Amino acid sequence: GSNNELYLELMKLREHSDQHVKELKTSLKKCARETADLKFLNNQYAHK
Amino acid sequence: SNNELYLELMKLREHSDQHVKELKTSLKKCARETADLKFLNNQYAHKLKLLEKE
Repeated sequence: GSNNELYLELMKLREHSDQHVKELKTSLKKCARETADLKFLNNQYAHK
Repeated sequence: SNNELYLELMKLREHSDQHVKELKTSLKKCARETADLKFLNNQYAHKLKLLEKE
């Protein structure tokens, strides 16, 4: 399956890059949530 | 044909890599904002507990 091997390799490279996007997206969501929690406390602190 | 499928997978990979570089930029920017807020909150928390005394 020489044609199959080429398909699997291209699929491998395709998914690896997609998983990297998925990883970075999750990390960005997490950081954005941490920013939200800190800014929430920041607003209650400043309003004193 | 499979060649169209192959070219599709290649195009998907290149778009994802371009998307990766953009995400690394945003993540790096967010990390600084989080660090600034965390540093600012520690000052506010101290200043607030400083006023509670007296």
